[PDB]
Amino acid sequence: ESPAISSVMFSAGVLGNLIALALLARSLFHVLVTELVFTDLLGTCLISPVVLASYARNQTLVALAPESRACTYFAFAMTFFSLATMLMLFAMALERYLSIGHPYFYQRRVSRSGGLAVLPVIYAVSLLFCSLPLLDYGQYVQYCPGTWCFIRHGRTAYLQLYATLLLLLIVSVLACNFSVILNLIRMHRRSAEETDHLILLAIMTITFAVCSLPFTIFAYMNETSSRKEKWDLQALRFLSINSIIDPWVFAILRPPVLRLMRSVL
Amino acid sequence: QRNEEKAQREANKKIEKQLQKDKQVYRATHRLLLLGAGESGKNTIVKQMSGIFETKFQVDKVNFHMFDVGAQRDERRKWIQCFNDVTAIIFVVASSSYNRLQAALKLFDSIWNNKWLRDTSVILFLNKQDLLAEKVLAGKSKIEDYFPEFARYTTPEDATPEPGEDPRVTRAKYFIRDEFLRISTASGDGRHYCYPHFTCAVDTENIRRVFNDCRDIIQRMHLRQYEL
Amino acid sequence: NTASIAQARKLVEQLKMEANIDRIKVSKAAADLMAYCEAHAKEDPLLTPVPASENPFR
Amino acid sequence: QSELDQLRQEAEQLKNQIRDARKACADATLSQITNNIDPVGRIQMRTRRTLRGHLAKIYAMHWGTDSRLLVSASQDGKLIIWDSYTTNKVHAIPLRSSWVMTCAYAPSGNYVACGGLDNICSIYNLKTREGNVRVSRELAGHTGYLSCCRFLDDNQIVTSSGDTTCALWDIETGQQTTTFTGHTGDVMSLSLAPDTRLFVSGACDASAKLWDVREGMCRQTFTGHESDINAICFFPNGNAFATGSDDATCRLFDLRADQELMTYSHDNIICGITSVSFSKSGRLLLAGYDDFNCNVWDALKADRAGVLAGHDNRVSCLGVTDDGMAVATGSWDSFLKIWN
Amino acid sequence: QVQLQESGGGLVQPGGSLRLSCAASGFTFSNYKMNWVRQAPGKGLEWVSDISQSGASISYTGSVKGRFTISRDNAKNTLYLQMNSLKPEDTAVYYCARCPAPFTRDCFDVTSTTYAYRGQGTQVTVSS
Ligand SMILES: O=C(O)COc1cccc(CN(Cc2ccc(-n3cccn3)cc2)S(=O)(=O)c2cccnc2)c1
Repeated sequence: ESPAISSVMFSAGVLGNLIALALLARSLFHVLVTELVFTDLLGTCLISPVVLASYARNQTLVALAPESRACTYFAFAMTFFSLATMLMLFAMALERYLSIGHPYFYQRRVSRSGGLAVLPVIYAVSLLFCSLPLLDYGQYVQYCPGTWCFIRHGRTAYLQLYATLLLLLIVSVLACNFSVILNLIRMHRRSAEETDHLILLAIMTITFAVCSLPFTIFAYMNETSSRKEKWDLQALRFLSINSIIDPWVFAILRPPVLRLMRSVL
Repeated sequence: QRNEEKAQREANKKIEKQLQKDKQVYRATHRLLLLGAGESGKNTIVKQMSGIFETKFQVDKVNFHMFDVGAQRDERRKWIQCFNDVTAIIFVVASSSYNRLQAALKLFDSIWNNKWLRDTSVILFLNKQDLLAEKVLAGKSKIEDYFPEFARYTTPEDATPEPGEDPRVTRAKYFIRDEFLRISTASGDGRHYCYPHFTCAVDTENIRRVFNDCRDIIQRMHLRQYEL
Repeated sequence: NTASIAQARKLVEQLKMEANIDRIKVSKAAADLMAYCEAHAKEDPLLTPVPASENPFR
Repeated sequence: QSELDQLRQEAEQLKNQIRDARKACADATLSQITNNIDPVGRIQMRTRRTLRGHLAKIYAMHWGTDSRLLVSASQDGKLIIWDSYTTNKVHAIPLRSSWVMTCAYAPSGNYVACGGLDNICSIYNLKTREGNVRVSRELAGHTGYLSCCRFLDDNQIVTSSGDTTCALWDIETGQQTTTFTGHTGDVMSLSLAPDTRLFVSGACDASAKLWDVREGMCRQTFTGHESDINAICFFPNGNAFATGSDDATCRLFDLRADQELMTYSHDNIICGITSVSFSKSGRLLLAGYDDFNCNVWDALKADRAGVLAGHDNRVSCLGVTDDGMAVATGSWDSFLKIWN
Repeated sequence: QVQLQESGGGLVQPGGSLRLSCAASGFTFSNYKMNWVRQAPGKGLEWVSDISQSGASISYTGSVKGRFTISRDNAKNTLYLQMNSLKPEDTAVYYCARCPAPFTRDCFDVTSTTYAYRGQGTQVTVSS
């Protein structure tokens, strides 16, 4: 049990987020991507030290080394950052869909000033829906790797509601992205750069549907089935990989950079 | 002492409360610059759709204000800079009456390549198609008498014409459209697009054309925000 | 060219009316400008920055 | 037919005579007797204030004679009167036409003028009897767009128009008292002298003219530039003035020498000048440009000694305060800045 | 002063050849794009030909394309228009116009009947 996979992907993720923040911290979309990379970096830097702590403070002997309320906070912040990133992605997809799908309506009703308020309402909803179990409405348990905790399968009805909320957000993001792709194809047919945007959105949608559905796929099964095949770990690793991929393809692979990479060839 | 300053602050607060209501109205309207070539039927097109005249119309609950300069001189390199933030310049060209077609081409070339109008888009209305058809069938005046490259010009493949017109009228119309699209296509210096259309006096669906072209303009405007 | 003859007469009239004027030498005019710029050299808050105590835009 | 060529030959003979007279009166260059005075060093102006509230590009701006209040005209249709010390908006007047191109503040602080593509100059009263700000007058009678206007007092106003003529109006009556003709292009700017006797006007014919207000005739013509003239401003003492044009060059002309004295240009400057102004002493010459910046020139040494770079779009207007304490600049990015 | 003086006009039998010249003074000739325009008896000003700052970009109108050829010599600040195979419909007053601003690629008002950067024009008459 060595950090051959965990620490390396954590380092890659924080390095990509810092690279993105370098070219970013110097429009509404601009406000949204700042907040997205901010919450991504916050979540990863506040979670990963806790999962690294159970590598030197225990030789696969005692999963709860620091205290009795450690992995509880781990699972809480895990669900919190997951819902936060998913709601941020939903907000960005809805903004883009409105921007390309309904231009006139977007031209008036939507302004950059109201963009800072998105983080405050999403954090509020996520704190509510993730401290919900802390008020005895749910309960956390530890898993086969031992270095993390999450919601228990059965004995309550919280994991199914969490998974269905995640699935609703995912299908909404996918619907918005497919509608924007359809509109871009339509505007390319009616007529360079629309092909660039099509390629970017295809990449983003594929990496979002690959790295975020397995959680819902595995959360609707028995706990005995997953641990036998060790799927519960990959279910969350894929969400973390999605949180890594988001800022990279949002800020570093912008249409200018894709145009440069295509001109080089 | 401080009462005067707080009265000033209250006056400023009321001024800003009014400026917000004015800002919400300034963003809902779309300004267009109707800049015809003269003797081109732009008066009939504003019939359809003293220093400057203004016409308001509404399509799908979207408001458009179209401005036509009136009592100005024929030198226009100084007052045209006022219209660099307008969403579209509607350029009307008398396709049949002309050398006014070369004058229109030179005016479009000056607008397209201007330093301040380099990110403004042009909706090109080639008016007077009925007279053009009747003059191409009647053979009274040829474009080869003013555009020697009209011969050897083959009509392109796409854009099937309506059945009632002679194919030579199609050739003339598309030759003029290509004369404008060569200028539109070639410079590449600034961002903006041209939308050529065929109109007439009997036509009645020009407001929806302007609506769709401005929708496309605003879509491409929003699209740029994502890159860089 | 019946509208041009009157315009040309007006132009030549203005030319010969503005040709008979007084002209001092460039040396004295430049000296007057230099003397004016030297007399008010201390009365220019932009030419010499005023401290933050008398600057109302501080 | 032939008499027209006779008149043209007479005109060219007079032009040659005037040019030879000018060359006779030119004995020593300004850049020669100024080679000893010490340079101003370097000017470092910083953005003290930034006034926000305009929706579109700002074309005009004008300080008040109390050196505190400011006016600005935007192409959204707003005439905003700011207090610059506290950054508070004192007034916000909505205009009938959105295409305003000029604005002026009366030397008494009671009226404000504005005009534009509607060929009309509207005068607004700022001190009505416990009421709103309303159109006091509407001076009509010009044929082209109104490009500049300046108050002589609360009753007289001089306006430049795009129909190649200037006009002096009596506001009370409402009709033109005097008309100044002679330009062959759009008159772009005008500048009042320290005294209210004379004023200079620049046009698109690459020439400037000096007009007497009381008589109504043109005194002198200056033809140093080679493109359209956009800006004009009097030297603080009224014996000289400075112009800027599209040929990317500012120039200094003298009234009594009747010729140009200095040329402010640089190799990497290939954009036109939109506005020029003089400081209180007359030693510095500020000029706004199309490349989004403002340059400060040593009016006597002709070397540039400072830059003003805070605007994101073309600098449209620029004005130094009557006490010489601040420089307001307005740009097409819809922001007014104060530099000190 | 910006001065443009044209020369070379005259009466020529149909089919002959002419060469109009345009001497410029008061501006940097090599920074402006130059134009030849003309006015026919009883008509308005129309654009004939134009050439850019260097001489690489050249354009003619449909009526003269193939017959006329425009050139500029920057060494002596001169513009030339060589007219070949003239016809009776070429009789007009020819003007040498300068583009209003330097370094630009667009010239707005060269045919405005009041343009200030034009010349006085030479009468080119084609008859027998
Ligand atoms: O010991 C072992 O093998 C088991 O360790 C485990 C067990 C379960 C799940 C994980 C994944 N991680 C936890 C995590 C999840 C989501 C976010 N986040 C989401 C949005 C914003 N932030 C941040 C951190 S992670 O490895 O630390 C990581 C991966 C990639 C990038 N940053 C950190 C690891």
